[PDB]
Amino acid sequence: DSDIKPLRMDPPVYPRMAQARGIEGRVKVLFTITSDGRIDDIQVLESVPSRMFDREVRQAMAKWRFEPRVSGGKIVARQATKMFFFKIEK
Amino acid sequence: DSDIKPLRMDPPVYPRMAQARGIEGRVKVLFTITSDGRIDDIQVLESVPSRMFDREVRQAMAKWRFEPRVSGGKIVARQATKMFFFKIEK
Amino acid sequence: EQARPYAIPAGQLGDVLNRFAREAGITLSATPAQTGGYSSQGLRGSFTVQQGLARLLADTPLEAEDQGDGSFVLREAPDVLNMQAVEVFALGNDGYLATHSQIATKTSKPLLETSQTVSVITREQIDDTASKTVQQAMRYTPGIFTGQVGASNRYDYVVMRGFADNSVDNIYLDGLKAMGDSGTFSSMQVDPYFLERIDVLKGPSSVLYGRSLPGGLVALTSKKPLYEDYRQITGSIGNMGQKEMGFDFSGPLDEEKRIAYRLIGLGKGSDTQFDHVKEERYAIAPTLAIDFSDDTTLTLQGYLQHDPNGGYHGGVPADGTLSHHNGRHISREFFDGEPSKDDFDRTQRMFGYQLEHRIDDVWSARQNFRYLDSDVDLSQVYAYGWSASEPNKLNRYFSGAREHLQAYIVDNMLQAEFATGAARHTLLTGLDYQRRRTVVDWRSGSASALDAFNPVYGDDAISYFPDDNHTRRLEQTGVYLQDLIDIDQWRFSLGLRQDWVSVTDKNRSTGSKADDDWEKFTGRIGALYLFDNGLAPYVSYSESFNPNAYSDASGTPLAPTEGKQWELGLKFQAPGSNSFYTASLFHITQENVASKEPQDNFYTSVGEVRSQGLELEAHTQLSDNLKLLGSYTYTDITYTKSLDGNQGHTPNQAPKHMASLWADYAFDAGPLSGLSIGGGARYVGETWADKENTLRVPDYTLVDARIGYDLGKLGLKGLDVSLNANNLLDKDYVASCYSLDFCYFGEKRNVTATVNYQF
Amino acid sequence: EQARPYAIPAGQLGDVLNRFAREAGITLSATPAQTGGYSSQGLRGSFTVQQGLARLLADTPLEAEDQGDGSFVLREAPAKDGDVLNMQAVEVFALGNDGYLATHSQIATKTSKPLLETSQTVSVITREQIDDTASKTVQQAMRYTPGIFTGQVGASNRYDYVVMRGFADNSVDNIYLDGLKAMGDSGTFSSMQVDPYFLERIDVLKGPSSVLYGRSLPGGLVALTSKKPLYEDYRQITGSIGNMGQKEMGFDFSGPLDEEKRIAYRLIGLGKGSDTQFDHVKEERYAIAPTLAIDFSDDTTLTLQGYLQHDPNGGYHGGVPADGTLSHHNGRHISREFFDGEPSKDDFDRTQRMFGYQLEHRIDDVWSARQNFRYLDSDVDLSQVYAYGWSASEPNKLNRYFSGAREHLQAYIVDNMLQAEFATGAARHTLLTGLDYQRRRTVVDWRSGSASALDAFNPVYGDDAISYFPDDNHTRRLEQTGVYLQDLIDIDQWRFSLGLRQDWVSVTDKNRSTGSKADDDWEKFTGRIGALYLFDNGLAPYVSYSESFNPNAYSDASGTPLAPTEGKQWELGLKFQAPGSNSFYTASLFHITQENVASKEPQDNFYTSVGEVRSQGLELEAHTQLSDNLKLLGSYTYTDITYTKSLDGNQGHTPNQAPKHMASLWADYAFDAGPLSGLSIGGGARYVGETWADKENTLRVPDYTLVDARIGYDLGKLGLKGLDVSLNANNLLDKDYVASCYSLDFCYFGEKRNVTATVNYQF
Repeated sequence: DSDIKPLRMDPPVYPRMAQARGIEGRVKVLFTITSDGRIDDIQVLESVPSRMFDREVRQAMAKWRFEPRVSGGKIVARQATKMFFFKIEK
Repeated sequence: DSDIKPLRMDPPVYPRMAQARGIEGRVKVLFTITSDGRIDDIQVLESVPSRMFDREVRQAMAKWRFEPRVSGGKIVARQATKMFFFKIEK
Repeated sequence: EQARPYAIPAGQLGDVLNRFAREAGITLSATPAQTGGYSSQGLRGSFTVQQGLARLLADTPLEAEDQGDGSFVLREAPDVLNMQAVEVFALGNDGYLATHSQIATKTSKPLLETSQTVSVITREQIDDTASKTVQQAMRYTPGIFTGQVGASNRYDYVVMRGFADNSVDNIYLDGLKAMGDSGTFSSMQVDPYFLERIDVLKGPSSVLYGRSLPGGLVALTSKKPLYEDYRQITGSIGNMGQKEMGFDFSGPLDEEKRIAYRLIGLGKGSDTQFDHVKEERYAIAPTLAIDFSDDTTLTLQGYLQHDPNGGYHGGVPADGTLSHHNGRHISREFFDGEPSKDDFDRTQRMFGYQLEHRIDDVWSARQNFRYLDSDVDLSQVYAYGWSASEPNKLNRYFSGAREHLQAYIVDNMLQAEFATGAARHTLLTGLDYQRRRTVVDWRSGSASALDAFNPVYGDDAISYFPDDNHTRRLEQTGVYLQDLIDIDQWRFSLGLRQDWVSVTDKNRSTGSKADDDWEKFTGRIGALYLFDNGLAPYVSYSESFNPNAYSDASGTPLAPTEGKQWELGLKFQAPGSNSFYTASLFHITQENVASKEPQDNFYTSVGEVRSQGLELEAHTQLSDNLKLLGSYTYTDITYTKSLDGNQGHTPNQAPKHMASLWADYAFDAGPLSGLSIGGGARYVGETWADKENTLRVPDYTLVDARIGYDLGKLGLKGLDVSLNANNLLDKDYVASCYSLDFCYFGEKRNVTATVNYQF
Repeated sequence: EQARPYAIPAGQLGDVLNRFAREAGITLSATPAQTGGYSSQGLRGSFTVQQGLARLLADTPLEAEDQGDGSFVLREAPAKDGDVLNMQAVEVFALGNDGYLATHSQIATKTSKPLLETSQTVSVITREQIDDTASKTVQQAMRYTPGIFTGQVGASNRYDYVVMRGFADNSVDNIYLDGLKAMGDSGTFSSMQVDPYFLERIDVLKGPSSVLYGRSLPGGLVALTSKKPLYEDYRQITGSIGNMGQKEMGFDFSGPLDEEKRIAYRLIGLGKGSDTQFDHVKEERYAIAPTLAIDFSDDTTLTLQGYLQHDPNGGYHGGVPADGTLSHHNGRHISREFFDGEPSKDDFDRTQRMFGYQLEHRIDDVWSARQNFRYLDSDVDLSQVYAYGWSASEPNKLNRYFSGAREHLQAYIVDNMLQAEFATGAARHTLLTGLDYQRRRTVVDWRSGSASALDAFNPVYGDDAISYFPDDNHTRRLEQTGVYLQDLIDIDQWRFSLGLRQDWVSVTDKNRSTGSKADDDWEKFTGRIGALYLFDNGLAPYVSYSESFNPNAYSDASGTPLAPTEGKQWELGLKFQAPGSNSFYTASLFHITQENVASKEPQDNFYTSVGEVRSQGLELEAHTQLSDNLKLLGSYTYTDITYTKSLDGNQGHTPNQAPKHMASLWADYAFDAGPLSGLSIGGGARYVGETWADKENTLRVPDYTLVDARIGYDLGKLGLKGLDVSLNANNLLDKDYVASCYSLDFCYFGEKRNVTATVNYQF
């Protein structure tokens, strides 16, 4: 019948000491979008620079909310993958 | 307690013999996203070059689908505006 | 706690949020996803940080939260919602290369998948190589010989695969035959300045195109209207008193952009390399496109053109150019005719229309129509061999003509595109009709002999032989059919035609009318294969049927010329490179060919002539700057059935070997940005001078060069300048001969400088 | 139905879908929105359109429609069961973090405030400025700054003489590095020099700045701010070749050390040489400077710094009589390449060695701590035969004398600052207390004499015989402790400024040769008050009243030590910057009085106090961004300075080496026009007024204007990316001129033309 439909998915906030000393990088993160609409079982696959951005990516994802997957007649979980790039403008 | 949340918002098709001649344009459009969650009462406010893209835009919008707006816990209709820009690559 | 006063412009909200962020000394953490479509406002003094943010995203559903250290982030919020705007783009659709032609097949199809040898010459080429005639634009294209009457620009002569007879009636303009009467002097010219493409179909094409010859056809492509305001003015000054001014306006008329015009116009001249000679022209081409409903579109077109002067079109003996006469050479200037009696005034009026209609997703009709009205005036004195009595004077004769022509032609095509499960068909069916009336009044006579070195002009006296006036009509109607079947990596081409023709000539000054009819089935079977390589080999067996309107010296008229070509071929485009290679290997056999000899007022028919050879063609865009072009032709042609006495011999003006390279570097960086340097060499092998294989016209290599500079870079936008030199090395040479009394010089160095203004 | 072969490489799916739509000859309508964070990894096979499109968009939730011939649209298919879903990526940007101008100073207020709101005249010289102006010493870098007279010893590059608001006495110890005083010893030869290669900025605090930077002069100070480490790998190699034997390679690598980027290094190196304008002289240096920063938690960072420098050759430091340079001596001139000394008995070998850290710890939302520490160790060696007026018997020869030295210096300094940022309703605070402390110990073995006399034009060298006096050996100690307190209050459109300091100093000098010693202790309370009014406009007047206290360790002709120098200054000011606009204008009006300036004549090993000197004048500075490529620097300096108590019969007179009038303009514009992209032409002229030559004001030194020029070109555009080149020339018109004079017997030549062709290489 359907898939994941995002409802709240506000983005994460650049770390304070990252803008200062313009740093930049990325997080790749594997996760689950529970039948219950919420994010779960977050696994980080890439982190450049290591474990720097993770904690905001996690805290942002907390708040996220979705219409869950429908698979003909029972609502189902969904495994997903997403990439965050952090950047500095000018 | 909520807003519009789009669920299928697939874009309009560049009309042929418009892209053949390499014509760009734009439509501005005022419309309603009903309780129903569908689009209705499509009023086309700017249309450059006149009457070119409108048909494609109306057709696309009529396939769009949303979570309707909720206000003090009752599904409520809601008025909206959007701009489309038609361009040619490269 | 307290506010600052800001001063901020407007623009894609991203930037305005940035300026604000910088100037407020905070940090907004946000994504292009969320500031995207928004595009706006400004900031107008006297805000806390927050309230500024609020007032910036006031008209959007954004809002920015957080604190602690001027760390903010964008989010969402709650009359009328302003959704992000959208940018929908049309993805889909090069330099000297075209991979695509509509002409070969009457339907759009890439060359990789088309089973017939085909070249395309682009605008860019024509203008980079400074080709000033259709004939000259093919100087770099294989299996075509240019220099046939040498420097003469009065007619476009085009020698396909060593077939140099019948060579003027070969040019089609938007897929309709020109409609001049090549049996008179009233043959038409098209100016390059009006063209987008030249497509050259080597080998028989009679199935789609009606009076096609078996060596092939050249197809010109008119340059239609644009749907946004384009305006270009050009000007050009060069040696040999060359002077040219043109303009090319186009655009849409209405607000719905369903109507558009184009207006191309030029005047130009040249004093040639010949003494007392003038070339001079004025032309105007309005075009008007008008969409009727949403599936029927109409294009009205005109081409008025008036040449009050016809350059030089004459020739002199091989005895004095290839050989020394006494001890002298005839100059490669040299005029052979009284300037008092030298007049060539062609006027071409062409109106027509192009009607496209869509019927289903399957069917579609097309109708192309054109009306021709022309008028040619000739006076010309000419040199035929040496005086029997005065030994350094050429004898001379006269040919004069008033001739009015009118002709029309039309082509109705009905095109069904379907499937048969396995395959994909693209099936064509047509009916085409043409008719042409030429009324001529011609006179000949003899004239005074002339010193071939040190001539004295005056003696425009002519002793007129009695007048030969005629009225020639020709009518032709054909029906055709062509399926293009496509399964997997295979493409097949099937094609059938049935021509019916009728030709007369009432000899108004004698009485004699000849009056004949002919009929003929023709067709095309042809299969190709496309390897994942990018490699596409093919065979083709093609036929041609060309009805002719000439007479014998014995009185009786010439039968239609016939043609059978087998060709084996190999095309290669490495998976989307900017390169293409073709290698073609062919075997044409024309029965009944039709020569002239420029001294007679009559044709000779032949009986079969056979041609075979090889063409390698290359275009390669070796980088973002350098483009390259090259060819080698090998031709082996022979009179296999004739009674001139020359059976077994080789035709004249047909080189065995031909080769051409051209390159254009364009600098796009550095000190030298906007600069372009280009050049090429052309090589023509040895040719014969006579059909007895008696005497050889020696081979020649020509160099061409090109410097070019976009003055955009300096500051004046839409403006460039270019300097061209063709035959850079000013070679003095005989290009070819038609016979031992008629040899022609090549164009001496042609330098030209051009100025351009665009939009 | 049927397939053709494709080969499309990989990239932001847009591209790859475009190349595809092209090679299939369909059209395909899509939007960035939908093709955003999708990567593509593209086709190479034979395929059937649909099949190729499908294949292309197989790792995404997209699908391509068709709708008849050509056409095609990106709708979002449902749902491709497969396994894992590939959500669109996302870019999260941080928002809000040109050249010769800088609108903020961290040094001026010991905390980062804009200059429009800082109530004291501060100039900034950027790295870019230094490199464009081809400034080869600190002294030189201020050649275009107003307030500052650069020509104090002319062409000498042994030391950085920096004359602020005409107070040209006592001018060597004006230099602070990363906010701590140098810690040289102005009383000896052991005075340190910082190479500009290692700097990011130079902030100039004019006028009394003692409150925050202890032991500073009333003229103000010059603050070096060194390059620090970067958290993105960056690499650089510099090479330069120039006239006067000039030779120089240096490198600059910075980068992160671990993968969590909690650590970064910066290694800067440099080797340079020059045989100066002067006969038989050399200037040679090597230095290395390693910087390394380590974050301890989320609250704390610690930086380790080192700066090791060797000057095996000392350049030139000498002068010649005014008779023969500003006059004509028995009918010729002394050249600008005249030697003076004797090779093989003339050298200055200096070794500087600096180790230190910077601790920065955020205590909470309001409070913070910073701790800056530097140890210095130094070894100077000197012999210098020199000229001192004309010979009493041979007529064209100069009398000459000798000064030899051996000096071990050792000193350290520290500054602890505790900072509170709170509010008081409408009052915005930034309250700062500190306590700072310096120990310095100089052991000096001096030695001195009379040399042979020397012909001033056609000299014959080789008589390095010397008749010595007794050696003079001392051991010199200075200790200073400060407690200070500075609040910056910011209500509505006002910016107040309020400072309070208490210095305690102590100086001793054992003359180890005599045995006898001079132990002395001093205390003083210093403060400032500054009110600035800022208009929405961009404009800001202000008034400042500020004080200065500077202990001196010097001695009389008799040995009776010199008292500290003191200063009071009233300044009236006007800064203006239009909101947005990249220009900044300041006009400043000042009256400064010093008590006890310590003077010193060359010939002498003693100083003299001067009862009082006063300077009043005006400073106009203007940096403008005249367009997208043209930028400008311009300044005017009016300076009226006078001895107002003096017991030498020069009371009322004006001090020498102080120019009344000086102005300078400098521009540089850099193209992106196709013909000339990356090319830049720049230049400027520099004017200096008359100077006196004389405390007794008898001779005057002519004024002078000098021209400077540069061409620069990014060879990156011409293809060799990262590489760039550069040709400069300083004093392009090659003037031959006397820059200043210390006295009548010591006048110094200005540098001749200095051409310098330079090459770079980035990352």
